[PDB]
Amino acid sequence: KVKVWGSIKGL
Amino acid sequence: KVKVWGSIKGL
Amino acid sequence: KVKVWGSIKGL
Amino acid sequence: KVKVWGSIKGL
Amino acid sequence: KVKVWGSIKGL
Amino acid sequence: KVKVWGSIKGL
Amino acid sequence: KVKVWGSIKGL
Amino acid sequence: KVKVWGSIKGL
Repeated sequence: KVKVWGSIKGL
Repeated sequence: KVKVWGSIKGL
Repeated sequence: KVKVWGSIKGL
Repeated sequence: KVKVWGSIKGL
Repeated sequence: KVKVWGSIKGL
Repeated sequence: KVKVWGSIKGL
Repeated sequence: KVKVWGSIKGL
Repeated sequence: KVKVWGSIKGL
């Protein structure tokens, strides 16, 4: 399992 | 703010 | 599947 | 207010 | 695909 | 009223 | 691509 | 910033 998390820079 | 989440399919 | 959700800051 | 939603293609 | 929808505040 | 819509390139 | 369109309210 | 982490299933 490869998880992804975050927020898009500049938005 | 634009959040991003989940998992990479196939991994 | 990597979902995305939010709003554009400043708009 | 500008909504952002969806998923990252390929993930 | 990451969609965007709204209006510019104040305008 | 000033609408904003579309999709973020590369996503 | 994120498009923007309308008119400034009150003007 | 959108972080990615985990391990590949089956390996």
